[PDB]
Amino acid sequence: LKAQALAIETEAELQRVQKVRELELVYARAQLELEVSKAQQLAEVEVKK
Amino acid sequence: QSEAEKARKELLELEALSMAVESTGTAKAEAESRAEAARIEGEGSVLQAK
Repeated sequence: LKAQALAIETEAELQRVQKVRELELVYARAQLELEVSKAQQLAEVEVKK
Repeated sequence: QSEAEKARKELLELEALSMAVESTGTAKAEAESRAEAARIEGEGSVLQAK
């Protein structure tokens, strides 16, 4: 019986961890293209000047 | 005293059956109680964890 409860709370926990980290990965790569957007666009004003 | 000893062997082997009861019955009782309480906790934990 102790193994049944360990399966129930393992299923619950991994449903959450999966659903969290997958959504956080979307935000993580949106910060990236915005970071790359800055570095390359301030590198234009540096070169042209 | 040889006569009050052939019978006293009989009194002794009946006390060995009797002392079996007082001991196996006492230990059987205190252990089956703990097994039942832990089963209630175990079936509840599955629901509680659900």
